[PDB]
Amino acid sequence: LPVLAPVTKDPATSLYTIPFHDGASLVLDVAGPLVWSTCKGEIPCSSPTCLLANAYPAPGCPAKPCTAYPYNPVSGACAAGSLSHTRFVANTTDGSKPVSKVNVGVLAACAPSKLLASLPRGSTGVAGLANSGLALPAQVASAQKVANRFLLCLPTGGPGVAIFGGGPVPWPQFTQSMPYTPLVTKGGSPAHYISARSIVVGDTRVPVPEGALATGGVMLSTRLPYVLLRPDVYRPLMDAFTKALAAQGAPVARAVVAVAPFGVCYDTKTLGNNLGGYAVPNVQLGLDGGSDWTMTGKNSMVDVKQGTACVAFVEMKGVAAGDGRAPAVILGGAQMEDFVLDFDMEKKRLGFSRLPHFTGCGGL
Amino acid sequence: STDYWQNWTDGGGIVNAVNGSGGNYSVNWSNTGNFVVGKGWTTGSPFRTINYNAGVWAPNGNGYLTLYGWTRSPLIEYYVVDSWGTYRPTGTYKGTVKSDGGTYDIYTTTRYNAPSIDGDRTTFTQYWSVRQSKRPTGSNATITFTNHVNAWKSHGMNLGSNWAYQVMATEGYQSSGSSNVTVW
Repeated sequence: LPVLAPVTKDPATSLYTIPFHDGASLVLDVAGPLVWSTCKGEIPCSSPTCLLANAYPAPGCPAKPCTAYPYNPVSGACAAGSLSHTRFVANTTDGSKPVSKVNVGVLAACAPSKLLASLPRGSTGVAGLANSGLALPAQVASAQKVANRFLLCLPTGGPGVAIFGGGPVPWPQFTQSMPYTPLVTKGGSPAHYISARSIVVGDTRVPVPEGALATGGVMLSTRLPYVLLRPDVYRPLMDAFTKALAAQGAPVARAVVAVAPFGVCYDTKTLGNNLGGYAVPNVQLGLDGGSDWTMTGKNSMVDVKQGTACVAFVEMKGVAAGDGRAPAVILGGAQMEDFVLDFDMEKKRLGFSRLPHFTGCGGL
Repeated sequence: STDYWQNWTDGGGIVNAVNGSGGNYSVNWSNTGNFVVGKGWTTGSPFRTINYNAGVWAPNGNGYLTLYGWTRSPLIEYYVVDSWGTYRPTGTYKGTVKSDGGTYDIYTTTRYNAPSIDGDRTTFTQYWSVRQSKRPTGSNATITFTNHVNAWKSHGMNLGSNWAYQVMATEGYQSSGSSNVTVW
């Protein structure tokens, strides 16, 4: 059967974790090709296992027993490590509720304890959920003879849901009419990409070069809570967003001093609250397949301090505008919270159902 | 007579909502994400009797025809659902209550770090009374809110002391539909 783990949003870091074994959790990394962790205080390097393990070099690391290079996606740190067998301990499921305990044997890299920097308390490493052979969903697929497919329901708080192995999508009251959009595989990346053709803010549609929103130009990540944006997209989207916000005798939104790393922040005393979160313009990502990905305040605004919420669109640094080698948009975690996501890497399609305001992944 | 107009959309698909004369409103929608429209009162009361007539109730997909409201001290979101579309809303079952000719299941749900009338990231409980079968519409109907409040009280579901809005609402999601409701 498919394997179910509950998903905790860490209050301090905002990262998402699942229980791994023995009171230890792993950070979910939807762009991560590896399951890695710190080890208890023998694969050959020419083998298919080892090639799968180094198929996607980690940015700051180069390349006879096998050596992988575990990547902390928050710090950007990497380090050498040996591959090793370990237990993924969870429950089986036939929809969304636990049937019974199960141990899945999975290959994971061993990381030096310094790569735990920047990760949540209780986390001894990272469960990579990317489309590669040693990511957790692939490993569970072969081990359990289930589909190379997984479901995420990232929570705002409370326990959300991660199911590895597919089978039918639960909660038909929210998922029966679930729209799909292709997964685009980009050369030299195991990350999951999708394609957007338009952004809409309020009713005003945003003007970007026709085809700065290209095939596979949107990446999904759980590394940051906010959206990262290429400059040709950032400037137009943020212009339209601040304007629609200013034009909303209700109190007009007052900008405060930007907080790192955000570009535009606001005094919350001056923001309204509606059912979608802070009363800011809705945002519509028009995805291939004819259905939109929507962001309300809860997705487009991050609380940073008491008194201050910032706009969850951040400009990518060190990147030239309109550069096809980079994604135009990198959706992050707060934009995926309270969506049921079916990553189907066999049919190569992402299912996305936005939960309505009165419920959420947490406690579902 | 009603003094409040609820009208929220997440912007998905088309939601044409009309604030009509006195207590009347209508909603026509297609291919939505999520919306909540209703007429009621700025300050809810636990002793309010809500009369309404749903001239039109025509969902194609999910939608609720429901009393909807909030309190603070403590923060509570509540629903008394009279009819719905394809799926009936449920939760953690607590008990039942007979009122206004129908019988309702009572549910709670806890909402964590979620949107409320008070903020972006807020933790609170939700109270539901959900009719066990869809209620007829087209005729004049009554919701004796006290019956619900009292039944809720008996299952340890206390409402707050500070009352915010209270409306007879059309909620829709991932659907199309029409609504025409007159509230008083």
